Amino acid sequence: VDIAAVDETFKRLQSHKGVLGIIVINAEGIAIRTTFDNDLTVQYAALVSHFTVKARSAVRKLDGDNDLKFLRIRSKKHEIMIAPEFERSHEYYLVVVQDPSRE
Amino acid sequence: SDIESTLTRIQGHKGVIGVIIVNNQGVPLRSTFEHDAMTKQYADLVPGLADLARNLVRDLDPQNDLEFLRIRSHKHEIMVAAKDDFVLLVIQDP
Amino acid sequence: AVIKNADMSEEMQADAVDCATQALEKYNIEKDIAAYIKKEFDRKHNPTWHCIVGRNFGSYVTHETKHFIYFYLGQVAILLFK
Amino acid sequence: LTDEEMDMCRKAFAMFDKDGSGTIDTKELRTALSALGQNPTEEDMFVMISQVDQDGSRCIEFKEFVRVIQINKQMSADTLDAFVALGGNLDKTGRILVDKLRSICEEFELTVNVDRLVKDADRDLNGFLSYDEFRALL
Amino acid sequence: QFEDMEAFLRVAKYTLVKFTDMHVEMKEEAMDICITAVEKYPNDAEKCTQMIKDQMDKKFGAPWHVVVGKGFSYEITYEVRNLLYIYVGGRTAVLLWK
Amino acid sequence: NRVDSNLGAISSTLLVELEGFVEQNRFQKKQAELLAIRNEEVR
Amino acid sequence: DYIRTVVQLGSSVEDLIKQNNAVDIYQEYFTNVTMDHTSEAPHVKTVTVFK
Repeated sequence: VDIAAVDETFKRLQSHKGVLGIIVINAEGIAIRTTFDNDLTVQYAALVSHFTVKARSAVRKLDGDNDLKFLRIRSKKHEIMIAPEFERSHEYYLVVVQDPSRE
Repeated sequence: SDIESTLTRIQGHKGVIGVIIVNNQGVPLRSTFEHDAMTKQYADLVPGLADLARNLVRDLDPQNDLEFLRIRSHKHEIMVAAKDDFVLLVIQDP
Repeated sequence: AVIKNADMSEEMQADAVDCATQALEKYNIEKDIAAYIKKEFDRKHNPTWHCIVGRNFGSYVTHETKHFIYFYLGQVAILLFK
Repeated sequence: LTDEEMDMCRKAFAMFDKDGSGTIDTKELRTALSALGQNPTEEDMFVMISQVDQDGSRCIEFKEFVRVIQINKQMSADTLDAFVALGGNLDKTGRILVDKLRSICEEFELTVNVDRLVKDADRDLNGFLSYDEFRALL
Repeated sequence: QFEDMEAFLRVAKYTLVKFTDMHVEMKEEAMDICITAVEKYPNDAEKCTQMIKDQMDKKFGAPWHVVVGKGFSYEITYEVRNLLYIYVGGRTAVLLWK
Repeated sequence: NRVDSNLGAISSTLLVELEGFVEQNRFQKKQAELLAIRNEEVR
Repeated sequence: DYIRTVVQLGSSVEDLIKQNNAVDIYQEYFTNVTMDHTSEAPHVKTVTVFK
């Protein structure tokens, strides 16, 4: 069953070095799978939802025929990675948090 | 003579189409473009994204800050180095 | 749009939702959101409003008979009243 | 509003509330007035504090300190000093008397001086200096 | 120079008033009743605001308005000399206006 | 040093310090000898 | 459709995470090195000659 495939993708990603977290959030800002506790989850979901719709509106405004498949914000602690796939019937901006300092 | 030599190196690689420096509020100083109908576009669209992202990062644990940011579109890689004085932009398709 | 609690005429509930959504679309900070949502509705209907925008806030407030609205958009919350 | 005015405000607030109470009480204020020579009543100082005390504390603090410095300063940078240099004694007339400059060079007893400066700052080429060409002198 | 959230929460127990236009006795009574509200019910904050403005409702003014929270924004019209904005516990913050 | 630790401290002095202003007169006696003293060594 | 999207994004991000572990870009050499080796030859200065 493909549920084993997506959970396997979580261990594929999460087996990498330093990867603190993986989470998936849909267009209505509600997380679906987690890896964190519940409140760091909901504050990521709200913040990243608003930020990525602003960034996509920025890129679409800047050029009409160009969209984004990628987003990468930096800390001094952890490099949040956002990926979105803007489509109909699905738009699931998955977001990873990682850093190469650990381990 | 180090800042301008780095500008001249960085503007002559295989994909770079524009380097921009913009101040706190605005005033894009030292662009690199043969016309200026789209510099102002960058200068008034992008630092909203830079400080909005500093809000997103810093909200979590206030010892934290933001340093850089990348947005990779289909045909562009908008890299912004935001900090306290200014915002800096480099545009490049890979 | 999502509304959790309101006791007011729906014909200006539509006014409230169309006032808030274009505001949220336009600006990119959340102080000016609560600025605009009061300001433009203030020049529309009445002299007095109050409006809160954020996440995870608590409040007790005296209602108004036909002016009390508690929005919800995209894990961003709005309250406004007279 | 500026950044060094906060420095001088902190130093003067240190000077007034000298014991370390964190609040301006009447006795330290009278100590400051008596160091300046004044020993007024114990009813006018009450009214003075009551106009400056906003919080009801009977003791004024740093927010109230800078409030009074703010109102008195910015209510009433380089315009005034260069302006009132000599032309501001003339108040938008543009004609300065040579006798004022002769008096200035008279009183300060200067050893050697020739007034060729006013001869060679003459930009209307009449024998006097308007204010814009006066700044051009400065 | 502490090095986490937790040592910050060890230090941050003070209840600084961010901005306020209130009398000193006004300020001390309102400040202490809000700290007792926040210590009484950390979990459910709705009934903290229940207690704060219903005490202020019976005692001080017929209209009152309390907002407690974690992260938010606001713009209100308030009659002067009756506004309290304080930071409680180094995180939770409370706006209070008539 | 002998020709430019003087002449970058002679230009570093402050004559008037912080009626009773006659003390300033007395004060401006003292530093006068200072500059005179320094000047002699450079001469 | 949700499953297909998640595995598509997992593939792309997996490439990215490798990209960040490959060589670290954001790392200034000698961020904080205090020990400096310098020039310390003897200096003789005549402050004044007392004559």
